[PDB]
Amino acid sequence: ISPIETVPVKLKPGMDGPKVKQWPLTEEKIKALVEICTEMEKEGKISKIGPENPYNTPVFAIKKKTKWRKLVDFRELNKRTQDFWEVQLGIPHPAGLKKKKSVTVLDVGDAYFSVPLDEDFRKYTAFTIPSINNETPGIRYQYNVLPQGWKGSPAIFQSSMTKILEPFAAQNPDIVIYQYMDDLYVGSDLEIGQHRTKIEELRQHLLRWGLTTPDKKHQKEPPFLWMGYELHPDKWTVQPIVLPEKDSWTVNDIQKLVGKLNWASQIYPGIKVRQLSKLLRGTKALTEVIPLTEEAELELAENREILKEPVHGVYYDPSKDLIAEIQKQGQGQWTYQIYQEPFKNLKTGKYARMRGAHTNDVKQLTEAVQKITTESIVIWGKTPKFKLPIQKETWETWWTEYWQATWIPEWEFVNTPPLVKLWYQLEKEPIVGAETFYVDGAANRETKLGKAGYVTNKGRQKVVPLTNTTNQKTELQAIYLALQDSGLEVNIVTDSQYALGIIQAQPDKSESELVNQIIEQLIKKEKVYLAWVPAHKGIGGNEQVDKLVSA
Amino acid sequence: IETVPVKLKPGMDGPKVKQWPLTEEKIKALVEICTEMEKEGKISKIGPENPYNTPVFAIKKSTKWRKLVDFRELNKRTQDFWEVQLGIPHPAGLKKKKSVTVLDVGDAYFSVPLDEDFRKYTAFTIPSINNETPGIRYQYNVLPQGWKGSPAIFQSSMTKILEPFKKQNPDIVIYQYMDDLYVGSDLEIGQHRTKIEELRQHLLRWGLTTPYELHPDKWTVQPIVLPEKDSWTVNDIQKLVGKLNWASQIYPGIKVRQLSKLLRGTKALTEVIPLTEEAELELAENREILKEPVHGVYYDPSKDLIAEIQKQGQGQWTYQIYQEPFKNLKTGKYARMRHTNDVKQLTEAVQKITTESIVIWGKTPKFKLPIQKETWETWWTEYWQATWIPEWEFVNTPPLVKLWYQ
Ligand SMILES: N#Cc1cc(Cl)cc(Oc2ccc(Cl)cc2OCCn2cc(Cl)c(=O)[nH]c2=O)c1
Repeated sequence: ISPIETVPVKLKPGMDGPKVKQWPLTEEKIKALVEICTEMEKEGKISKIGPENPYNTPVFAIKKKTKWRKLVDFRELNKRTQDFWEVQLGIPHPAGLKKKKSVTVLDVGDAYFSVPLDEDFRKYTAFTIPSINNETPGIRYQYNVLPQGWKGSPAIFQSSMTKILEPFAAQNPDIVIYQYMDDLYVGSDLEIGQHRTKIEELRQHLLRWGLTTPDKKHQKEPPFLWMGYELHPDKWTVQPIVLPEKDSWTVNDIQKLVGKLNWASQIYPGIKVRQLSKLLRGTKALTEVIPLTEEAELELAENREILKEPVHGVYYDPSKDLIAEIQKQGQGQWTYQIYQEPFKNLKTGKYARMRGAHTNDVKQLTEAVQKITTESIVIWGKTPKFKLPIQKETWETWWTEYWQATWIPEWEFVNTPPLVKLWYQLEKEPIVGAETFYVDGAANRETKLGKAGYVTNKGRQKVVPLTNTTNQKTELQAIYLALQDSGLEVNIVTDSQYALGIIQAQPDKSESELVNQIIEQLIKKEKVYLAWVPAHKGIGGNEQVDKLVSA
Repeated sequence: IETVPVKLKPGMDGPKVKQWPLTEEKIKALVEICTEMEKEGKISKIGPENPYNTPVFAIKKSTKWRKLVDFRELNKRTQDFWEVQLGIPHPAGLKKKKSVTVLDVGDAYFSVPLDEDFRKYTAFTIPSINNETPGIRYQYNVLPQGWKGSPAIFQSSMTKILEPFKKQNPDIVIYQYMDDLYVGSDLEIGQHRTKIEELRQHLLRWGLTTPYELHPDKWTVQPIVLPEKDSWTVNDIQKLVGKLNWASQIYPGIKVRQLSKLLRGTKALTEVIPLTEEAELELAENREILKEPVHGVYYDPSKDLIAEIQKQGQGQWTYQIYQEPFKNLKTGKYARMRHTNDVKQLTEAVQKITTESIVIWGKTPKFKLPIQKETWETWWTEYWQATWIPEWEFVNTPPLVKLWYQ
């Protein structure tokens, strides 16, 4: 008996409606509920019910410091209500919106109260206004419309709005309507007056279905404060960032901080958050005080300077190409912009994941491309052209020798250093006239003491003692020792599957300082060939250095 | 017609899987396909009271797009209905035949109606761009392709339609896995393709529309190969010693003593060591132990199949199928003679391995893919042609076992 058709709702199988008792309230708060309810009753939103209804749900009356508002705690009913199709978890990104001649923002008043609720489900919405000091029975009501705070209200409203919009959307194909919560965002490339006429039509079309909308004098005007953004007619930017200054930082303080910095990364180029993020590694409690690293202090200072200036993003033109450009900012940190025209950026972003203890630059550049690809698909529905500071010779060599399959987009080389390059390449065949080191390392797991040694074809032998290490860390330090005491060309032979795997991956940045030192040596060297042999199998050079390090 | 009652395993809820973002090209193609599928009554729009979801993809099997539904989750939650109950048994002879042709018979399912209670579980979503719209929500009214209960429900009709043809040809083996028929014969090639065309026309005259053959006789477990140099270096012997030591876990009896002896001392890797007569025999003897096949390796039907893939460079990709480590039911190599790229070759290799696995055991293996998760999730449909989808995970550790299987 409502124009809008209801969605059938069921409780989770085997559950009944909520039977929560109502807490007593003031005679003044009861006065607020009684008046609000008779208005809601007059409006058909709610109905008084007989005594046979066995369900209840608490109701409260609050006000802010001033007409009162009614509040219903549906927590128990929500637990017993079936699941619904998930409403929009994500929201549109301003850089994905297409530029429109005119844009109108309409909010729906009493949105949920304008949609009928399934008849068979209404019994479970019963609530009670308390009588003064239990002097009499309370007044039993139930809901006939979507209650605010009920589990199913957002999804059923959105679907009801969709169907209500379908007739108008047919008779007006050029008008574009976006839905979000109780809002409609309408855009046309028609004349401001013509567009203004169409808006007024949609308002009446919604009013005929019962949906209140604002008039031309009460409609919001640009700039729109929408979900932490500023939407101007020809520009978007984030709302102002306020990074606090503090003498001491809690874990929660840093999590707020990286969040705001992450938020600034979409339009502010060059934001970095790695050093600050490392502080939260193993962050036990939110109240735990974290001493700031010198690196985190510099990172935060660098962020403050970038934020001092103001930046804006532009809206999207489907007719112009989409181009993405990546720049390296520092060891492990990358930055990108996406643009259709040279200096008009649609959005910016960063990528700074190590994805492991050790990595190389070409691998990280490929990962940054992958992250942009996923992001472009989400926002614009396609992948962009890539302008990258790497040469085809560099990338081709890497992706050919790399043991993983990888997709290399179509990209052009842009000579704007720092250019991504391979700092070193291990030899693929052993070296003639280069000394052959047989390295080994050992560590007592209990005492945690160790040693790393080498034996060479030229007869050279050496053992260095190690204080606090592991079998793995010594196997790496043995390779470091051979690199330290070798000429510009060296053949190294290890029995360590661990150390071979780290080196064969050819990293150029690591979070282990020992590996960073091996990396520094590998660069200075002209030719390095690394060989592996099964340990404890009596191979000539491995047996000698094994016996040497074991003594 | 009469619907067959379908139930999920008791105490099991429907699928609630995330729909992947898609390019505008694939979205438009999905809206065209689904608009006409809706006109034909095969799917219907659903309301918010349906919370279930199954991902959908747009591929090409080709100027025309086609819809592919990833029913992997719904299949896991329906396994009582398509296995144990209404299970289709797997013939052990299909692998033995000399030619096998694969026939897409999936269009049959859209005649049969689906249990009205079970329809809510087939819900899928055509995604929007940039979350500008709520997705378009449908559920299936007929037996959907990709759901393992569809061939199980249709199994009776298929046996009936094939009963005359199997009568006329008693030595031809026909096996159905999901949306496809596998037809095997020991006949001559041109004679085999004639029988395939006969069966096709038989199917078409009974209303089952159908749109490169396999040869399982050639397949086998590859034997480990050892090099043959005219002059061996210290480094060459070391790698030869390491490869034989790795194989000592699978084949017992490989000896390295005479080979290790040639490396006694602290020699330069580049030094040229002559192959002594005693070591040449050990290398020669070990070349014969690798010729013989392993023993004790039996397929357990209760256990998952596992497929590992290594990139060997130059378009070559080795692979091993097993259930317990170092017990390889099948090994093999794939070769792309192509315009190609790494993702295209891996995608093609995965389909070859899965088809081989379907022929031999009647189920798809679980893949350990040497690729980054998000890269595979972005481009795997660009070359995906099969109507099924195997399970996969992403191996981030490199194979130092790359040159072993090389
Ligand atoms: N608040 C708010 C808000 C939220 C969303 Cl999700 C969209 C929105 O607006 C549009 C709505 C529909 C379309 Cl089709 C384009 C829009 O904008 C495109 C970009 N733009 C924005 C403004 Cl403000 C403008 O004056 N001119 C213009 O070209 C408004």
